[PDB]
Amino acid sequence: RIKKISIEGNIAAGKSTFVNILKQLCEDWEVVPEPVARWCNVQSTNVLQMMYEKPERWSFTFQTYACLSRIRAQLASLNGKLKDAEKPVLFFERSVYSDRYIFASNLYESECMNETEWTIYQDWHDWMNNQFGQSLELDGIIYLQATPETCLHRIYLRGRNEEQGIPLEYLEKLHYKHESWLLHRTLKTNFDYLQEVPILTLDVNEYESLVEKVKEFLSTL
Amino acid sequence: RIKKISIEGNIAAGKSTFVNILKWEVVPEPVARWCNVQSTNVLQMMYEKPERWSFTFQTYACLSRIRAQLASLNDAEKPVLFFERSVYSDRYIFASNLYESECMNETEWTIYQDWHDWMNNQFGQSLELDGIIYLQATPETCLHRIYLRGRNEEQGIPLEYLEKLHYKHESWLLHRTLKTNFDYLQEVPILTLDVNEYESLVEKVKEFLSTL
Ligand SMILES: Nc1ccn([C@H]2C[C@H](O)[C@@H](CO)O2)c(=O)n1
Ligand SMILES: Nc1ccn([C@H]2C[C@H](O)[C@@H](CO)O2)c(=O)n1
Ligand SMILES: [Ca+2]
Repeated sequence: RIKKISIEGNIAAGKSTFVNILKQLCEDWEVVPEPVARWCNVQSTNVLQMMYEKPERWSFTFQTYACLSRIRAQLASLNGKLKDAEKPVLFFERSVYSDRYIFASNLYESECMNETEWTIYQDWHDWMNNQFGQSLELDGIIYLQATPETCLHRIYLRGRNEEQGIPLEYLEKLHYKHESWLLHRTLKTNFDYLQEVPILTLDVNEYESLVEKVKEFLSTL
Repeated sequence: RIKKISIEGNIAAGKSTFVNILKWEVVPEPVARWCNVQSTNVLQMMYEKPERWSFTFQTYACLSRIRAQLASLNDAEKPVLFFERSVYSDRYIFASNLYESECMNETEWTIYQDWHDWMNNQFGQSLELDGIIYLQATPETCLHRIYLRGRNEEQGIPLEYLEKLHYKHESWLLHRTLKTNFDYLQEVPILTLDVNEYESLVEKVKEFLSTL
């Protein structure tokens, strides 16, 4: 009944800035940003910061928390307003896929998670979506493509204290998973429907010609 | 439509030996999957370095428990299902104690509870207990039964540990002074049996299930 699109992209690619521009267009368009605020406020502690400072200790914990929260937030917004509008479209800021096959996954491929952790993570992640996740099936994906050099430079522009330590080699590994997943679509997941899902890739390396393609996309959905 | 009872007790109190005599179906603790996570023992990992894997182990432990019990009761005349420990003992006894022992920081403990609460706010209402059987035993006895069972990981557990777990048990099942976030439990019947020392227990049990 409700068209669900996911906005994907590397760190600082411009996910949010795009999300916001979208909101101001159709009153039937709502958006669900990442609970990033909670991640940074867990009883006066920053679990996001805790992971960047000692990844091989809090990666598991942070990725568990991050996905759990995301499912809650999104499950919440699809049972809210817009649940009456003629053309109900909901934009998600990143999904439970990017969370597992990009960020989490990369952490494991960097020894920042042992076999025990990674095993548990996937076991957990699979179950979570096998229940209250089918309602979160995506109908499309918007890919915000940008060079890892641009993301690195945009990290300073946003000036988030925790992210200021991120090396290029890191954004480079995340950037590859992105390409390999939504560009060449060679990356495979356990959720087969995604193979049939439409991907709109936009070059955001450099403000209305994007709105253009977007509409043509949502219509062909 | 199905009576759900939970068998509670300290480590090595005799939970399983009692569960078997009872067998009415039973849902054993997922101890198996706990010791086998891709050729690794996450249970062993916790006892060896508690302040590093307590969180991870407790998250996994409860998740698995909910799964096992959920598919369990998912059709006879007198349907009774016995649970080997519950999601309560998991959070208000074991996990809880680990946090009261610095084996979990504020970050972990906060996340745990947040998670635990959500988990049962969904597919947990079907797991509401109708009663609880308390297997009471002295910490000294549990310690001695640890050797009798001879589980490699548990052989390092000191008395002070068992004693703590023991008090959380008494506080929660005998004294009824440990409040939780699941109020119905305050109305739930508790059958306490002294298992410190094999058919007189079956006796009380039946009288219990009838008064349910
Ligand atoms: N699954 C996720 C989601 C987000 N982040 C991080 C990257 C950014 O620093 C911040 C913003 O999304 O969160 C992460 O490591 N893993
Ligand atoms: N939430 C739980 C449940 C059980 N155990 C331990 C105690 C025993 O050593 C073994 C069997 O229950 O697992 C634990 O540490 N935490
Ligand atoms: Ca703060």
